[PDB]
Amino acid sequence: MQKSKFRRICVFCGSSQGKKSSYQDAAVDLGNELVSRNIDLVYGGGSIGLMGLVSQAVHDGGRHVIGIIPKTLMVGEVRAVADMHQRKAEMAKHSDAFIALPGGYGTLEELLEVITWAQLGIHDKPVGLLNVDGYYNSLLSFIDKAVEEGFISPTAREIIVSAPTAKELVKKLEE
Amino acid sequence: KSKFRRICVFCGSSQGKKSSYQDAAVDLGNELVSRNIDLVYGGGSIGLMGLVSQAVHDGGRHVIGIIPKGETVGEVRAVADMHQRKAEMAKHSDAFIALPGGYGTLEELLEVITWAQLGIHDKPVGLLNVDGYYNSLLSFIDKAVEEGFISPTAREIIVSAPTAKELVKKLEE
Ligand SMILES: [Mg+2]
Repeated sequence: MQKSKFRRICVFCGSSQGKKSSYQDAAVDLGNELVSRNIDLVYGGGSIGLMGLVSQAVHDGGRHVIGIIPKTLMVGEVRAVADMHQRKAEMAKHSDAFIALPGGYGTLEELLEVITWAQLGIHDKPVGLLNVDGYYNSLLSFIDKAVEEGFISPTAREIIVSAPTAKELVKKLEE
Repeated sequence: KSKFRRICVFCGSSQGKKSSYQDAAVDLGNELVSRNIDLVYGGGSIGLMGLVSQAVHDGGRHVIGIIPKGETVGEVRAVADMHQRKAEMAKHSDAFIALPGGYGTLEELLEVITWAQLGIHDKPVGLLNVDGYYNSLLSFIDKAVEEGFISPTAREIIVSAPTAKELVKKLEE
């Protein structure tokens, strides 16, 4: 009955699978959730870890997947671009919102960049965390500390949309 | 003598609510000066960024502020966008320190960490963890390690200490 306001969502996520099967479930559920909403996927190009799970899910479901990789390291369209900065820029340019699954330093750096850009008014695209089994709880508490100490405004804290499942998170992103 | 010619300091463009964070910014500024280290920073004169760069300049060391596109002390470098800015800050620096800050400080810190993890540089990366300000962030990285997303080896990229003196001491390594 309602049309999603997103054509494409950019998903940042671990190149590792993680220790808990809940992580892998969440990556598949996110893929299936995008498919159910007629949203295509933009991602950083893995076939391994959670990156491989969300992309394969979206592909299997019949939607299009765009993976964007630096031209050095070599389902769906593969785009190889000059460098890591051009990769992030292209991922951002072609997406209408951003979702982070659990992941390591790389996922976190990508997520913090798009949040900062929203804070600076560079873009207005929704940014959400798929907070499976409280993976991001200490990150969220760190942001609370930053709000309490006056380094982040209560409004800028609200840039991060968070939910424990894909269905809930995508609902919150539509707004 | 320091092994570092320049340290890049990431820090809040806000001054924060606690006097301890502002005194840490000054103390770090004075630490760099005392060890003959020059400063690279994100530019401007506001927040902790203003406090560290003023202390370094006033102490007679060189300051380079790298900005995209208040006033910047020392040498000002204006670059095309925020990607070039972070690239330039990393290229021209020998170690990195994050004071307390918000999203911008975190964004910059995490990219430096990722680049070290990817083998792009091996410059020391330090957190000036004033009054446990970064405790929750460190708990998150530990969770990431426990759940298999960051190796115990890559967790060691992050050096932490509660004061400027102790931190620069650990970075010298
Ligand atoms: Mg090293």
